[PDB]
Amino acid sequence: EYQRAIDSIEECLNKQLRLSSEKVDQYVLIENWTSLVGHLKTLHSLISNYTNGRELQNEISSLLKQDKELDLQIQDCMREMTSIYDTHLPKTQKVNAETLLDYGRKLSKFSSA
Amino acid sequence: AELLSQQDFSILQSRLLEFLASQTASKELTLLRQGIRQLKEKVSKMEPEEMTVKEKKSIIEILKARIALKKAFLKMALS
Amino acid sequence: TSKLYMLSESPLSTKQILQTLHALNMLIRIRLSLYEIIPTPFQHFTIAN
Amino acid sequence: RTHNRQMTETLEKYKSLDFNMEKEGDVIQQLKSS
Amino acid sequence: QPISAFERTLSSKRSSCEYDHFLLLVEWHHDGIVEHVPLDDHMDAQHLL
Repeated sequence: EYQRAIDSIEECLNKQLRLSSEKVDQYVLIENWTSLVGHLKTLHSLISNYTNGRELQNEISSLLKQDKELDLQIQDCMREMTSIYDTHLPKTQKVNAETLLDYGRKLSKFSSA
Repeated sequence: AELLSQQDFSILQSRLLEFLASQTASKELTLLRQGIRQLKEKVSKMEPEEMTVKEKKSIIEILKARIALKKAFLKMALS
Repeated sequence: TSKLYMLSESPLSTKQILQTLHALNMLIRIRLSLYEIIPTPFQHFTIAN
Repeated sequence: RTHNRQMTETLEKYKSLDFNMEKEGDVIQQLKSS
Repeated sequence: QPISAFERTLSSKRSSCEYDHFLLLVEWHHDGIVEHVPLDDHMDAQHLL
């Protein structure tokens, strides 16, 4: 709607030039001015609206960044608690050396090339 | 020299006034026409970029509620 | 081929399998808290038994 | 040993032990409100 | 249903808009027109008709 307001401003201007060139009639001309003034007021209210919404939205970006940072802080704390508690799955006779040694030496020829 | 701020609006209005007071051909009018040209190109470069300004306010507030609750919970665990 | 065709001994400690379950649930909590993507309708979850 | 000491100390840092936590969740909601 | 531009900004991490999501809906055709009709989740087909 911006270009429509501004185009209207332009048009009011050129129409005013046209009026002054042709002849002076107080009414026509002052009405032209006050229409132009109304369109200027709508233009302004609209642009102050846009700058307002934009600065609010930048505020949004800063605040969103703040939320992301806080999310990452809770991340870090849970991460560190779960690291410390290392989670493991559960786990799925004594020997006399004599019988051991004899068995191993038996096996020595047969597991060897 | 491009930014679509309030200040360049007030620039426009002052140009208009100065034209009116100046009034075959006009050096003040041609300055005015340069100005409206500039604003026209500034609005042509313009992009709509719209999400609801009311919604904008609401999400500012509920987000701020988020943040306050975040700090509350964090300081809660640290204690 | 052993590991694929291997089969464990048939006893399963039921106290063990509870402790597996605890560690498993607990491990889904781990995952989910640091799982990247939850859909917002899923945002409330229960880590069951 | 090192793991157990680390676990005791990390457990003591964060210790906020409680039951029937719903009461503490809503208490925390009205605390955040104020 | 396309995601709200504002829904997308709010959405973050666990609450995610990134899920592909859609609704069920009805539009009754009329000679030369079409109208979208809200659908109660508890709507008998007779009741709708």
